[PDB]
Amino acid sequence: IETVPVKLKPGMDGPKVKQWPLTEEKIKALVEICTEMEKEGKISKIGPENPYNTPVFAIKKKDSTKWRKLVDFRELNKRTQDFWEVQLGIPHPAGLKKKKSVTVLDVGDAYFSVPLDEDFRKYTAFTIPSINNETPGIRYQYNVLPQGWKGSPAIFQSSMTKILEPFKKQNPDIVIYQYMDDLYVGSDLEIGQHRTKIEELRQHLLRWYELHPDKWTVQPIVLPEKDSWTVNDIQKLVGKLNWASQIYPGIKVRQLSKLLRGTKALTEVIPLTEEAELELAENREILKEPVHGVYYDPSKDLIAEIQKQGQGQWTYQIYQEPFKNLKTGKYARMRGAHTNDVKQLTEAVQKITTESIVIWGKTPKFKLPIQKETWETWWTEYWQATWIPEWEFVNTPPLVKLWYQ
Amino acid sequence: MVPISPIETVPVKLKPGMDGPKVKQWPLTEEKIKALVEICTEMEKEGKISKIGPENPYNTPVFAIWRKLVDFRELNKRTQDFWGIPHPAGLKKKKSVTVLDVGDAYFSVPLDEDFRKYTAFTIPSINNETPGIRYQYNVLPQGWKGSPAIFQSSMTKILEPFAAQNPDIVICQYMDDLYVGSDLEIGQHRTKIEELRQHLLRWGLTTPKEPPFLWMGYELHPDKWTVQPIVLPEKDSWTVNDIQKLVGKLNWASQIYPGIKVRQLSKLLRGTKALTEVIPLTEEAELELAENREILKEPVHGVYYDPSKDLIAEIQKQGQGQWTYQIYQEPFKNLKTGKYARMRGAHTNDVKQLTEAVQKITTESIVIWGKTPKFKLPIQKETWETWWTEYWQATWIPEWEFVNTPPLVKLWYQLEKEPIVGAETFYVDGAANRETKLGKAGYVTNKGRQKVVPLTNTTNQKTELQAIYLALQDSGLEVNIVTDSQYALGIIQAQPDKSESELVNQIIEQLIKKEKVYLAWVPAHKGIGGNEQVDKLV
Ligand SMILES: N#C/C=C/c1cc(Cl)cc(Oc2ccccc2OCCn2ccc(=O)[nH]c2=O)c1
Repeated sequence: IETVPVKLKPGMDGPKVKQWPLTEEKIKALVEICTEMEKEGKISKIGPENPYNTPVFAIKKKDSTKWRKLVDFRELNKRTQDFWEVQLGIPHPAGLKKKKSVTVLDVGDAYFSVPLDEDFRKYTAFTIPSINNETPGIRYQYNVLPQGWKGSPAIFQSSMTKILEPFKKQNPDIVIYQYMDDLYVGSDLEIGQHRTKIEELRQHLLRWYELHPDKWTVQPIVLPEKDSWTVNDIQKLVGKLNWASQIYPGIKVRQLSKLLRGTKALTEVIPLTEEAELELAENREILKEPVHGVYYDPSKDLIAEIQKQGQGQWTYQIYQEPFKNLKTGKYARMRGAHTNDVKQLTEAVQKITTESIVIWGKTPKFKLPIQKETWETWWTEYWQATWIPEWEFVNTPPLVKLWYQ
Repeated sequence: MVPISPIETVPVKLKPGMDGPKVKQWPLTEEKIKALVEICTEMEKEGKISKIGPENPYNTPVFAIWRKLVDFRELNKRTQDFWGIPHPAGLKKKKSVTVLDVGDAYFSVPLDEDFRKYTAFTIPSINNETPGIRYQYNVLPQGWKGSPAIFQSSMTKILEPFAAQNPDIVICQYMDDLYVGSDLEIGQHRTKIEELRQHLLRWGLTTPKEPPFLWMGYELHPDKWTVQPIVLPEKDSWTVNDIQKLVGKLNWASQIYPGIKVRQLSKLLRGTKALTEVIPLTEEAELELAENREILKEPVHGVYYDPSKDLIAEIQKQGQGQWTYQIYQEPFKNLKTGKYARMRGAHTNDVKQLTEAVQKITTESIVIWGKTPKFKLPIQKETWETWWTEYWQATWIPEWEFVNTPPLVKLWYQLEKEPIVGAETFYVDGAANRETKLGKAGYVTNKGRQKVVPLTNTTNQKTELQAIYLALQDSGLEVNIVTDSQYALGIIQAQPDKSESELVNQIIEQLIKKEKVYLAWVPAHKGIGGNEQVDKLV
């Protein structure tokens, strides 16, 4: 009801970012949606005196055929002043990742009840593009708080606290977190009781995605168990072990390499000696321990690397410094994605980003095994998430691909 | 007098840290001065300008060429910041089309009043024996940074309600012009044009050729479109500027004329920058440009877009990294054409380039028609299947069909997933001395077969490839090759069918001749048997 003053970081101007081409259906959906939003005073048309622009497109969330408006606020978010509040930099609720079940909700409906600082509005300017540049694009600017901006939940923190105050005191065993347009709620309860509690909470919101963190995996490095070992088998083994030696200190491959001595056919069976079996055993014991001195630094960037394993399976690693991994994971999930690589990759990036949000309270920077142009062309078609991660592109094939499989 | 509706101005500030421009007035001649006096007098009588006093320290220089010329360059630097052409192929065919270009455009739109103080200029009097005459703009000046944006915004604002009230017509707004079109009968159409220009007259916008239209380097006929004639310069000395101009022109011509090749000409511009240089041409380039003039011999036209019919794109490989495409709806009638030149790589394959082309065409399509076309591609479904399923990168192509029009895109070799039984195992290695550039490369196998070749003028990577090449040459149709080189494996895993390294190309050819190849990697120096660092290091 009252606008809290908001500015940018010193020495930075408003974002000027090119609007990318949009399909006809998305343009129409954006036109209708923005007309409705204009009538509700959520946005207002602007003139040429406002050089600033931020990209916008349209999506479809889960189990819904109704279009949603998605603004890409990344440049504005980084150009937005680092937001510190009377919250005193709230530490991440690390009891959230330890919970049995976590439900994600979209609270973005609330942000439209709060007016935005008048001086800052010029930075929220966007453009609905027209086909073949036949007419100038329609330009609006936000009046209320826009979804996707990092300043929106920061400003709405107080309101959200006052709204969720009864629910939190009622059942303290339910954890609540807020990131962007989304609200994460953890519980140890039963899925039915969980869903009923969620209905209770959303109706508690009205008057004013089901995950499983406990079922999430931290993947250990494993070596094969065989009765007979071919030259090729032992060679791959030596490869993986030599690789892992970059991570685990005590790994030694010498007695295993001692078996390969001479020139033998790749498919020839080589029996293991006692020293060799002993070495492999010691290596196994070494691999069963966690990694030495692995910590999470909030002042450092989170990197996520994804490798395509084929047959619908993908592997990933979230880390900060190389060879020290904060998390590793595997995604085999099949829903309607069988014939499309980019759709799979997109949903995988979404999953990983979500997990990262739950664990560290922030999104990572992905390194994608895809060409820039392909990704840039197709990624918005399959994107159901309200936030967006940063990304880069690795065009050189990793040799470590089969070492995570 | 019928009162004209007020055009609400656009609030305009300057850049922070900078004040208004102050520049001396250049000495003119007497005729220029008189002409400017007359012009400014009648303009003041029209209400487009007003006289000012000493209270305005800001002065913008002026000249006369009569027509007045005001130089806003400094003001253009100190004025604030303000917010692609439509493609004919995207235009949807209409029965009638009218072009209206508003005359005295900028002067019909008022200027922000508080900003008017900055537009001041001075006419020097005769022999500077009197204070120079002083004027300022009450409207949008010709040559101002903020004029076009404000003008088009105002124009849009005015045009909006007429459109909603007349949904049965379509209006395009470009810069200073409006293009209206409809399927209505010419009488009703003409009538609605009159209603429109009247509607514009209410806000005080004065409006006035006929098909074909010469517009933005195009020609628009009622049922078809094309490009304005391309001037091809002919000389015995071809300069760099000539190559830039010719590349631009040919590119411009290639949106419609199929088969244009700019590669040979674009190669001549690498690291030049010298505006006059005489550069000879290769025979490939000469036959290329001869075939270019051959393509430009008998002109062809593009058609317009029909939303009901499907949108189809067909791609052909032109060779040498060149690709060509045609976007159409019905056979032999093209909406538009184009080309794709490969990005600058080290190694590459046809499938990748084809993918890149598909993406390009997709983006261009989404721009022009607002949708992705169905593709016809010179590649088998099985080929694409194997490729994308076994490719380490994620890749996708939208809906497409296979058209058989050689050369087809194929996979030239496929590495095995698992070691081959009964196939000889070649353990290869190579190394060089970084001082004397002397090295060795060779292999040892399980059948006792061995080779070591000494080499001059080489490097570790080169020898590491060389060894693999030797293994390929001396082995049967099925082979297992073991290597310690992450470099070679890095190249071969990228699956190039062509490279700018002759060594790599030879390797590729050898791979093509093979029935089954299994390439395996092992860590170097770790004492893996069969991997001999000693043979090559002597
Ligand atoms: N000078 C000049 C004119 C340029 C010009 C520029 C644009 Cl963006 C559109 C235009 O014509 C149209 C206006 C409104 C709707 C469709 C149109 O075109 C549809 C296709 N078409 C083209 C020419 C013709 O005579 N008939 C015809 O059907 C004309």
